[PDB]
Amino acid sequence: LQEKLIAVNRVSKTVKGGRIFSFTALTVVGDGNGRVGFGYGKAREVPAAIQKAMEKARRNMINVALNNGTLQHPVKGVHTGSRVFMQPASEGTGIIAGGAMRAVLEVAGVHNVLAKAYGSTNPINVVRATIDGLENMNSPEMVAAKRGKSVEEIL
Amino acid sequence: ATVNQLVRKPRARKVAKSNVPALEACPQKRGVCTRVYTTTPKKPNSALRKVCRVRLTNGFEVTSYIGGEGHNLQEHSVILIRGGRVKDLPGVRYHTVRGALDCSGVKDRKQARSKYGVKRP
Amino acid sequence: ARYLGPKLKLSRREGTDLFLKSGVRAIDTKCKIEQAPGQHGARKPRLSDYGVQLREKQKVRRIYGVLERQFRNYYKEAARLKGNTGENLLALLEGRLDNVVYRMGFGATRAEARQLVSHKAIMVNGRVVNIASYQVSPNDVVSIREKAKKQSRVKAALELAEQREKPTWLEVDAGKMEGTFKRKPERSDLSADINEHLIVELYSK
Amino acid sequence: MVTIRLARHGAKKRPFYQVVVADSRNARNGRFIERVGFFNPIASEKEEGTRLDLDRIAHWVGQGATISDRVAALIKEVN
Amino acid sequence: SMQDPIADMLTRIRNGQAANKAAVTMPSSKLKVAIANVLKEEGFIEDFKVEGDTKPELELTLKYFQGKAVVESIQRVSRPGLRIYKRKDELPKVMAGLGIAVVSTSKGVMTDRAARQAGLGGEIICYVA
Amino acid sequence: AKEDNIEMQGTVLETLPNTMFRVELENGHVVTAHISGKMRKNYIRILTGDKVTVELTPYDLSKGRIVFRS
Amino acid sequence: IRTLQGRVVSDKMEKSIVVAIERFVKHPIYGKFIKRTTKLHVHDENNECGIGDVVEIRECRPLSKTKSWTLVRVVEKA
RNA sequence: UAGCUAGUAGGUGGGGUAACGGCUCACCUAGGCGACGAUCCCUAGCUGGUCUGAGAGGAUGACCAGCCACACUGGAACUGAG
RNA sequence: CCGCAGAAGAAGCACCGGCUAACUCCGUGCCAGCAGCCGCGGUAAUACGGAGGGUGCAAGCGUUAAUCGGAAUUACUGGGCGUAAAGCGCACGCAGGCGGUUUGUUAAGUCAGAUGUGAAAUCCCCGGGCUCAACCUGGGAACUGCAUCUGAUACUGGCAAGC
Ligand SMILES: [K+]
Ligand SMILES: [K+]
Ligand SMILES: [K+]
Ligand SMILES: [K+]
Ligand SMILES: [K+]
Ligand SMILES: [K+]
Ligand SMILES: [K+]
Ligand SMILES: [K+]
Ligand SMILES: [K+]
Ligand SMILES: [Mg+2]
Ligand SMILES: [Mg+2]
Ligand SMILES: [Mg+2]
Ligand SMILES: [Mg+2]
Ligand SMILES: [Mg+2]
Ligand SMILES: [Mg+2]
Ligand SMILES: [Mg+2]
Ligand SMILES: [Mg+2]
Ligand SMILES: [Mg+2]
Ligand SMILES: [Mg+2]
Ligand SMILES: [Mg+2]
Ligand SMILES: [Mg+2]
Ligand SMILES: [Mg+2]
Ligand SMILES: [Mg+2]
Ligand SMILES: [Mg+2]
Repeated sequence: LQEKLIAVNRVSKTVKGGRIFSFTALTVVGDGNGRVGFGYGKAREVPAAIQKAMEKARRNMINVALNNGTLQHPVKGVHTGSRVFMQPASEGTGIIAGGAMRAVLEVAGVHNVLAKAYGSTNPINVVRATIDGLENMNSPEMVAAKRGKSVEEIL
Repeated sequence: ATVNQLVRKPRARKVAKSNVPALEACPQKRGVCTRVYTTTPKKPNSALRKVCRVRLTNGFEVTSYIGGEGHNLQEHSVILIRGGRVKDLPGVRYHTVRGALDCSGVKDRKQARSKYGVKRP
Repeated sequence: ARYLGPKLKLSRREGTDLFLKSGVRAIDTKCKIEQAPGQHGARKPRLSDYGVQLREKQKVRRIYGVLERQFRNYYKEAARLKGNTGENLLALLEGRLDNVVYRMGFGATRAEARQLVSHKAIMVNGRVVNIASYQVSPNDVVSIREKAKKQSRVKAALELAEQREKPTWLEVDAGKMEGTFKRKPERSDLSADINEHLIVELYSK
Repeated sequence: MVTIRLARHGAKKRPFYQVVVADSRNARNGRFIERVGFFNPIASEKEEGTRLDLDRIAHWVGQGATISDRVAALIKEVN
Repeated sequence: SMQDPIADMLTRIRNGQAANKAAVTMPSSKLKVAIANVLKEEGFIEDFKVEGDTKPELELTLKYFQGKAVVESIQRVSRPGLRIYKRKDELPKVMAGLGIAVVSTSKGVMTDRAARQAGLGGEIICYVA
Repeated sequence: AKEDNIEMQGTVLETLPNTMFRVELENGHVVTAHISGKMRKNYIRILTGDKVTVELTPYDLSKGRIVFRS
Repeated sequence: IRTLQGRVVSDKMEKSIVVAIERFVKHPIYGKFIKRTTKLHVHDENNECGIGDVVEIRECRPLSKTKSWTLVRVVEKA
């Protein structure tokens, strides 16, 4: 599996003494062949926060139907304030995505895609919206299955 | 907004003004120093920052920052001002160009010489 | 308009042999290739995604010996040309006469090849061309001029190119000192160390 | 009147002429009625240095268009 | 008041699918039946029927596949407040041609695919995916 | 390497908002002085009547920095 | 040959009518089909047209300052 | 900026123009324009294009080419195919 | 184009805290100064000034101005309005926008085909010519438009009769 650290944020809770600082870690993991998952870990140190995130990411991996290193069709993902748009691209386009979306799409094994992130670009909510995008994507074969047709009749 | 409301009254684009009005869309303007003085900056910072009140050719009286260590400007010095806000000085939207007209280059500068009007040693 | 500074500093910064020396001697014997140049070069800091993209771009530029403006133009052309921009970019660079002269084995380095070209020692189809960026096309015959066939560096450069992996898309004759640019190189023919998609992404910013 | 003449294009020291039908009062490189060919005075050995639409020239001569001296020479060399 | 019977029909399908209803029923019309026929033959609904005479009522049998509703999305495109027409060359592909656009042509209501092959444009009634 | 200041004694004639002061100097010129950073950080209070050292600049003789209070 | 059809909105001039030609145009930006009206002063030799009538008109030479259209026929009487 | 207009809107006849025409004149009728923005005020030569933009847009109209206007300022005609 | 002589006559500018590729020492001590924003400087400053080293560009390099972008931040494509800015205090109602269902008819909108036009240049594609390139150039494509003619009639509009 490929693994990528997206963001590390220092968070704080006030106590009577003062402020207890701690670190969060957004990571994504994927096989580079359709499977991808994100994890969010919290710890008092950064390296522990990452390792927690990686372990959560490994167990929360979705499946995505990719069409030879790109998407099947245009997809819109939403989570919280994050609205993402992605669409298929021709070979050699590369990943035209911004920040958090790129990490997801990289490890998922999407080589060619055109993406944009609207609204909030908070990494946590962007990653969710992206993966929300990719999970709701449909292959020709599954569209054909639900509609009770062949792949030829649909396409 | 409904389609029919936009037909009746289209989307009005916001008329964004210049941050540097006294230049009047010119890259520099010449002016005469009416006063040359120091000013204390805003809350977090502390200094006596060198500035001049400049009467421009187009008749705008503005304040301009005199960058670099040390300057030769006096009242009735003729200077060239460019655009450039100084964040910690209220109202200072212009820099004086060093090494142009009466404004000297900075003495003994060796790095970023072109920003302070200093010839190559 | 050319880089005239130290060569191995560039190789060291990329952390790979960019082939900027003849290769009679190993690069590790002439410099500390593992170590980046300068005082703080023994440190290996974590490089950003932008930094990875940049250092990939600068690697390709430094191999072929192309400044940014001319390289950006090669990118624009590759984007325009149909097919894979990344593969097109590498094809254009390989097209260059200075490169072709080097790959045939007339110059020991691309800089020595660039000098041969610039000093009116190379002919393309019997006609003198002294432009390093001249795009060679299929079935073109690159050759050494009769004056330049005696040059001792050209004799030596052929012996070095015999050591290297021979281009399949060229066909040189050592006795004649001419070669035919048979075809444009495929992406497979070039080395797999180049991640050209990083350059495509860099310019897509 | 209507004339058939060369408008000069190309680059400095490398003229390329468009053979145009124009009202004679218009500027050389200005308003024209129809383009009817071109003349490349510095054309390479195996490049078509001259092309004229002789039928369209004939049509315009029929309607009483004059031909400039240089175009008349070009019509001769083509024929 | 009721000013878009087609939007209403689409909303009934959309709401019915969200509420796992076996069928949805509504006041019938020739155009509704025409759209229903496209939905059926493309396989977004199972079947339909019209019942009544003075006040006919259209029933649609909704499909489900592995529990999930077959109609993922269903959007009114052309609407009373803004009509949308397209020439044959600018007929919309829905979901890269995995969905359908229902197009009113001069040779009757049909899919965008069938409108392209017929070589007709027309009014874009709805997207279905 | 920096240019040099002119130190001069003076009496605070009035306090102004935000650690600004009128200070009549030895020579009799009234400058609008401000507190030093070191005096601000170390909480040295200045009052009307206090005798102060003032660093002046030749660029402006209407302004100063109070660096010491005696 | 070339004619417009429109509705009479005035008949108060001697031998002249105002005719409104309604057009239905897609709005350039927003895509909504709007109603647009062209008013034309039209020559009516016999003073036959009244307000409300639908008339066919054709373009002709100038007949007055504002008139360059002439009545072909009344399509519908009001 | 919400009302604007008396040759003003139309007709008839005479005159006028290379030519249609309130172009002009006399007389008659009382019209004509305007929230689909008249009138008024401010700014501006227009276009092919140019820059930017994934596109839709936004900004722009230097050079080159088409069109227009002007020629110290305000009037005016004369000559002429113009 | 040929010959001659000799590396000979030919490298700078910005930057190196984060955004943003590139780090140390010395000086200074919220001073002097930096700065696009966040910020830096109050004694060990990778942020000031100098130096060494490095990074980026290179006969240029920076700075300023100006436009678009990023800005879905006027949102047609493509946004909002309980509490973040935003529902008129409420109604009635003219203009306007929108209009249940069936048949016929019309053919305005709409759709199809065709014809004419949409100057050349420019842009784009395949070629050609200057040693290459810029540049010049052949042909094509494009000019998303407008008008007309002939058709189509589902939908929208008109008209007629109904429910
Ligand atoms: K400070
Ligand atoms: K390409
Ligand atoms: K008049
Ligand atoms: K009259
Ligand atoms: K324009
Ligand atoms: K004048
Ligand atoms: K004459
Ligand atoms: K909208
Ligand atoms: K109809
Ligand atoms: Mg250059
Ligand atoms: Mg007129
Ligand atoms: Mg003007
Ligand atoms: Mg955009
Ligand atoms: Mg005359
Ligand atoms: Mg120190
Ligand atoms: Mg916008
Ligand atoms: Mg908003
Ligand atoms: Mg409140
Ligand atoms: Mg509120
Ligand atoms: Mg209320
Ligand atoms: Mg209806
Ligand atoms: Mg029609
Ligand atoms: Mg054209
Ligand atoms: Mg009807």
